[PDB]
Amino acid sequence: GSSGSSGELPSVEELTIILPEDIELKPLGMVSSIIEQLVIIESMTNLPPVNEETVIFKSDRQAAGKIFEIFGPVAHPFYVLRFNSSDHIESKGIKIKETMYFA
Repeated sequence: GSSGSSGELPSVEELTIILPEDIELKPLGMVSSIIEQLVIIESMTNLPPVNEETVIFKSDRQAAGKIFEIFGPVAHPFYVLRFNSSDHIESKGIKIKETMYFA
């Protein structure tokens, strides 16, 4: 395939990536809160040095989205998820008390 266009969009690009059974999904944390549009995910521990560009995969091995923003301490920080709106989340199945993972 290929891609080459000159025109960005306001809404985030539905990040849909399925992870195979060869990757090890580690528990990044769990949805602690939700932003008007974005989602807040609280970490736990033993979290690797991942940057925003880092994509967060769901429990069903589905790229929920890339880190929209990170805040908090260095041991118990919180990662945010980008989403067009509340709905965008409901669909993904993300919600409070939901443990996420990364690749």
